Amino acid sequence: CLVGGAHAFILKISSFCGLAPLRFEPRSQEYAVTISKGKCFYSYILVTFLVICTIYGLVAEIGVGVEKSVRMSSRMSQVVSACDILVVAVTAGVGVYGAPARMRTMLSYMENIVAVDRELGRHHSAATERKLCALLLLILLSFTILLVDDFCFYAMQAGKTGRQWEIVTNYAGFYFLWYIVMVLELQFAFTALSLRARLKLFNEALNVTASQVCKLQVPPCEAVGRLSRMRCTLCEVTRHIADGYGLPLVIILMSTLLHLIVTPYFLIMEIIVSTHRLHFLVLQFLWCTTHLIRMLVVVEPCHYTMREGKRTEDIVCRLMTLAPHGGVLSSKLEVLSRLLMLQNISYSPLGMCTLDRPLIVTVLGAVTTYLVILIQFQR
Amino acid sequence: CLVGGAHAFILKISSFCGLAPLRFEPRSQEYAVTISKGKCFYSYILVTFLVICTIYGLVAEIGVGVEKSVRMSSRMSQVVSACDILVVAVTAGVGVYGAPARMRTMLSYMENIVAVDRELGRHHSAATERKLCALLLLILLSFTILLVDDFCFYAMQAGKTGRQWEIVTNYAGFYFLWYIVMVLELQFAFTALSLRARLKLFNEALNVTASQVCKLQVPPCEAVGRLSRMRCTLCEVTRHIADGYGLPLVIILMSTLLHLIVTPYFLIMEIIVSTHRLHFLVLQFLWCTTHLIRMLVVVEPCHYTMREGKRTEDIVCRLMTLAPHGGVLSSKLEVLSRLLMLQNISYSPLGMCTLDRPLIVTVLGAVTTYLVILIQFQR
Amino acid sequence: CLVGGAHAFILKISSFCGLAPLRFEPRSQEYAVTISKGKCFYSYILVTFLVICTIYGLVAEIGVGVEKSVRMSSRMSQVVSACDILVVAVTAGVGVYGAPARMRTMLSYMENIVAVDRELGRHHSAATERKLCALLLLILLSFTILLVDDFCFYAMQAGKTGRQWEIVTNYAGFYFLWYIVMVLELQFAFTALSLRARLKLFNEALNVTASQVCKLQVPPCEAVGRLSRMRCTLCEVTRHIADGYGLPLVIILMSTLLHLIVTPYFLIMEIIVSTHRLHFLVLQFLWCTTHLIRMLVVVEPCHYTMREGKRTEDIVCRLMTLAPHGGVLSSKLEVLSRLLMLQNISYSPLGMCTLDRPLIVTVLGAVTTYLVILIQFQR
Amino acid sequence: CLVGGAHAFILKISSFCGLAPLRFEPRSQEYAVTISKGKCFYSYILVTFLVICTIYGLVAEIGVGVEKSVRMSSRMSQVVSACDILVVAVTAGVGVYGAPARMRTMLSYMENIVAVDRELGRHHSAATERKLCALLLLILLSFTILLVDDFCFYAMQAGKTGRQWEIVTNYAGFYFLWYIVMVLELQFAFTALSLRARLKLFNEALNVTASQVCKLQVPPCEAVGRLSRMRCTLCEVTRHIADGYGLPLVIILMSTLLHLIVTPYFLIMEIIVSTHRLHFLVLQFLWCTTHLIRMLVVVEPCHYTMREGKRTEDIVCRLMTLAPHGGVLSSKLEVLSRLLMLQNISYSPLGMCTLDRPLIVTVLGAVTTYLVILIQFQR
Repeated sequence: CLVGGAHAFILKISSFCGLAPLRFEPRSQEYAVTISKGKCFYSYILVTFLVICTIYGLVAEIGVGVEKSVRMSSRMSQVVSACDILVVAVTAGVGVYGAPARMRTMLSYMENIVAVDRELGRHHSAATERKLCALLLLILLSFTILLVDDFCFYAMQAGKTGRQWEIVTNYAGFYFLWYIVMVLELQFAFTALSLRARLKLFNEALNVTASQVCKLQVPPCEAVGRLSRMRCTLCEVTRHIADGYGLPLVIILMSTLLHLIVTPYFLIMEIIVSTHRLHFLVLQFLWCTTHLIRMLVVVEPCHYTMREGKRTEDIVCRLMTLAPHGGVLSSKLEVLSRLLMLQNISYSPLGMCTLDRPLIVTVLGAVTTYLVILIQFQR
Repeated sequence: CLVGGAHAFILKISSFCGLAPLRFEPRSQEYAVTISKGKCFYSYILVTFLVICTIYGLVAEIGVGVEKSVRMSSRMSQVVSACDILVVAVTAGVGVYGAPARMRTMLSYMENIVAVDRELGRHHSAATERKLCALLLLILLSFTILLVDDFCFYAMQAGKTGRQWEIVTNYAGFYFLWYIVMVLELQFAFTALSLRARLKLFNEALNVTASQVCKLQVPPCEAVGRLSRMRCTLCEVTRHIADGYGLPLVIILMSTLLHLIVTPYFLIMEIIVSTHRLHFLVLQFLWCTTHLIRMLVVVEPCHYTMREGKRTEDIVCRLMTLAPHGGVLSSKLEVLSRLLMLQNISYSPLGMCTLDRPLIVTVLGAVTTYLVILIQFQR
Repeated sequence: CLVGGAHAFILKISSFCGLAPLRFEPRSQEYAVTISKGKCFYSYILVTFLVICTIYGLVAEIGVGVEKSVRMSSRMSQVVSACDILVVAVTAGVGVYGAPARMRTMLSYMENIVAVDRELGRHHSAATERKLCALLLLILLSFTILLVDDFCFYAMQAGKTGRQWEIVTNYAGFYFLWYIVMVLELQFAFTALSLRARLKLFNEALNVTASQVCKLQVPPCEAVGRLSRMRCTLCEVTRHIADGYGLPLVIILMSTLLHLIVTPYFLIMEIIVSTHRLHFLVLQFLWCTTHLIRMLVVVEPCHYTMREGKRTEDIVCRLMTLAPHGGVLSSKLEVLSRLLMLQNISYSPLGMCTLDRPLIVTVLGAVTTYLVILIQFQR
Repeated sequence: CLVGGAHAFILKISSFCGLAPLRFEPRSQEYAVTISKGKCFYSYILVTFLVICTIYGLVAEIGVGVEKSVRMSSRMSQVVSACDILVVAVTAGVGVYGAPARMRTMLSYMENIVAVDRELGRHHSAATERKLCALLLLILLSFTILLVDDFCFYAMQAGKTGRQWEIVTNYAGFYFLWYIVMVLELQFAFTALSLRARLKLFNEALNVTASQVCKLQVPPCEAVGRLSRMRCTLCEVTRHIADGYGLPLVIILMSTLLHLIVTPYFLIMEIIVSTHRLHFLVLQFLWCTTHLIRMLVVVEPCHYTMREGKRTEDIVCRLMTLAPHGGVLSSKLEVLSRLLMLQNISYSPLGMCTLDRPLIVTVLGAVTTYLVILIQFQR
């Protein structure tokens, strides 16, 4: 297949991250894309090594006494730190170990999306992807800064206790697994949002049909037809993406619920003791901010897609009300008016949950319960 | 745009409340309405000042010892009082700081609503708004009385402890923020309910089409068409209002859940100690009544709108069953019978929750859990 | 209006119960029915008196010491007994004080139901009501027996402690309020289930249209039309009943959730002490059975109505698949196939909850939480 | 009726398990099937005997002191062991005591399924059932191994304490009831999944209609009709199966929620004491795995059926978009496009819950609450 503009860049990031084993060749505005068996094998080696190192680190930190373990001063702290580490190793594992199938899925649907773009204004439509890439890359940079600053803070806790080398080798795996699960989450928030921008362009191309019939190189008598076919393809591609991501997309939500449990637990315990550990207190608040912003980066592209859905259901009904009775346009709008009832576009990871924003009301409805219930066992 | 009747009065209230930066000019039954940049800047100054004063008050009350702090006798009381104050400052802030965009939204949809009223019986239709205004203003008067009586009670607690000036300056901000969030909530319960009354008038204008065809200046062959167009416009306007309010409409619900947690906590603790503080006990019960009545003033206009929805789905199906087969009326009723399946009228703030009355079953399903869980940490 | 068969008997029960202020005159198989202002005033007097007596009883039992109060041995026992009494006084009050409007609703919809029965097999269709009455009356008899046996047990606790007269006058009101709320709940479970039996008869009258067209005094070309009109009327009547009952129908569910909290609390505390109070232990288990069976008598007629709904959606689609293309029957089946998408028949009290059986999964999902949370405060 | 291929084998298992009282006669690839009154009476005797023996065992283990009761060392352990046993006796009872009606249901729907298969590729379609049987039998073998290993472990606990005969006779009933409820659950996961495979074959037979019209012994003008009739029959059969299983299908889910409460309770208590009981610790973890895998064997065939549903709604809309306007194929696709809106295929046991995979999010949302709440009462 062919990738045009910044989608090539976000995939290049996922490739060096081992989340997209793609080999590609340059073009004047594009890259031709292929799977490499070697890059798959490299990615499996890399993440298997980093998962082994992360588990070996967790085992070492469980073995070292609570006296020396600068964030694991008690059994309960060991339990919550194990929760912090382990589900991120789960998300990293189940994410990358599916990566070849996810890229088979992308190499399937992207040909259809290119065929759709060939009618829906592909000309300069890449500027939308350029803007979305420029916006989204800044999130990964911000997280990289925060992760490094976290490791530097714990490295200072190690240095002030004389244990730098061991606390380094115990966590350098875990931090890189965090970075990998961030790259997976951003890659989802890119693909599902470029598809949303294409839906927006389709929707405006339909909207101007309303003015064309009230008063675009073919009459609405044909244009509504060909747009309804594109409105089929731009559903099938959404169900492709929702399936190819559905497993890590739900695992990362479960891991983020667990982190929104574990991080406030630390914040509260570390302000029940004397607040003198100011750097820790701030770093944990910035982590709580990241553990919310990541969830908002998961759910926002879905809500902004389903709003394009609802606005298409609006503008079709406007057009259907203006269109003259019984003429061919009326029948083709009938076709579209049923299509919008059958092919409802919506992400749902493994079908396990409706990924619209009510998911945040549900997840916070769990977080606020479980945080308090868990704290109650500390005292 | 133009505002006729008491909608001008409720907007005038919101204007002096700094929730609607509208400049308007009088007419024999109406006002012409415009945004003023000066009234925007004034509103931003006013609410920024009152939020600064409210935070400065909360900081002062946290600084003053629990001995002298007549409702903050312990750390837990300080925590729950901070919850009481702060989310009301959040609602006031996020409410007013969006006000110019909300009035841009109103100045958009109200022209379409005036165009709809030009066909749906705008003649004397203002009496519905007059009645709704007369009913709703009494709620704001009642709340103003309750708020003043609360401040007078705490001022008496201050006077009997010799601390009147400090307890005054610590809370005069907070009370005015409460008043502002009440004005925002009432303004929603006006706009979303005037739109409901217009839906009712549309629905009756359709209902009498059933008698007209069984036996309104044009045949049903045209009237059902033009009504179906109005039935599009009276959906688009609902999605405009639901979006322009959606953010403060959900923040105020979250704040009201938090108050239905905090206020019963006070009531229970202040009846676990000796009930001699009769004025406090009554005032807190009246606050619990207000914290329920406000939520009912949020949800009731939605439920009474969706009941007009359901009754329109009923009466259309009556009309469709009587209408003769294959004649033009049958096709136009087909159009309407699909429109009612696509353009389902319903509020949903930011889409985050279905604002129908099942929301109260959900929110009380949370309140009764969290109140008990929180009390359990006191003892 | 006119009431035929056992519906007259169940209304006669509700009339002597003061839940249906109907004056009626006999016919050879029917009664003519009217509202009496005198029977309304009598019912308001009766329930106002019994609510005053029940509150006066609760006040007396709160005044008498826990030593003598044979089921109120502690403050917590007083709190849960107050919960037991008070929401039943709420249900009795809000039930009966709406009774005239509920009978206005019945005197409205029953004329339409008689008009429907005039086509859908009203001839001997009363035998369904006869069977349903015979079944449902046995539930009220069983509850009357259980209530009397409860009062006799507590009267024996009073006699063995020498306090019979006071414990009698403290509870004789409460028991009669329980009986009134049982009569209200049964009356709902009669009306909503006779309407279900009429839906079943309609559905079979449609089903045999499938054989008539595959091979009922008019061709399917007309019969499906007239049945679709009846299928409108048998929705409008359901929305009438669901609204006229919706308030006490939801209050009684909330009261039954509260009783499924309070009664197991007694059962557990009274088996944490020595089980020697065998009669009490059995009587409380029989009460827990009644507090489940009442909820099942509320929800079952709804689930058995919506199953007739779903089976009508099935059999219409069978008929639509056999019917020949383009002939008039195809258009009339199109009409019906949309009607089944718009006029979905379902009860919902005040819209506050979907009264289908998932309600029991939701309510038990609350009961099992709140029972344990409440017990945790006892020790 | 007639059963072809491995469905005969899974029914033969259920017959020796007393869950399917079928008498059958062999054919070259099939068996003719009948109910036997004798096999019904035998099954009622067998399960009544084993329920009596299981209750007698539970009573004996409650009678024997906590000193000797190798998994019932305290009252709380007796309570949770009673929960472990009793709801499995409930599931076994309510399962088998309905078995004749369930086989009446099967002997009804299987004739229609054979009639459908006569058009949808029944030729070699049995290989799908062969594969599904080969896969599913391995689950019952695995569970049999685990159950035997559990009984052998407890028999060793008995032998090392000299009490082998009594601990044998106290549990040999319970284990066989576990095996019976496993056979019931697998039988559901066979029937509901063979029906899914038939839906898949139907769906592909429709899909190739898209290529046939773009370019199967009759034109799409007929084929889409006859397929839409089969698409009715393959809904009616699903509602038959969902009803005939709905009661034990929901009871077994409730029992599995209760086991996911009770088993982690043991695991946690038996790791709060010293872990030396390694065999117990492993066996309880393998039980927790089984208590998850059983629930996944319940829900997975539903989710994989509703995905065939959604993919049929997709491919119909593809076909409807290609089909030429106004020709007969367009009307027959209109028929199908409404049928997919009315006859939505989905299991729901007793309607009490949507059995799609969101059920696992709901049930784990309960499990994680109730496990912690219950543990909190231990200490």
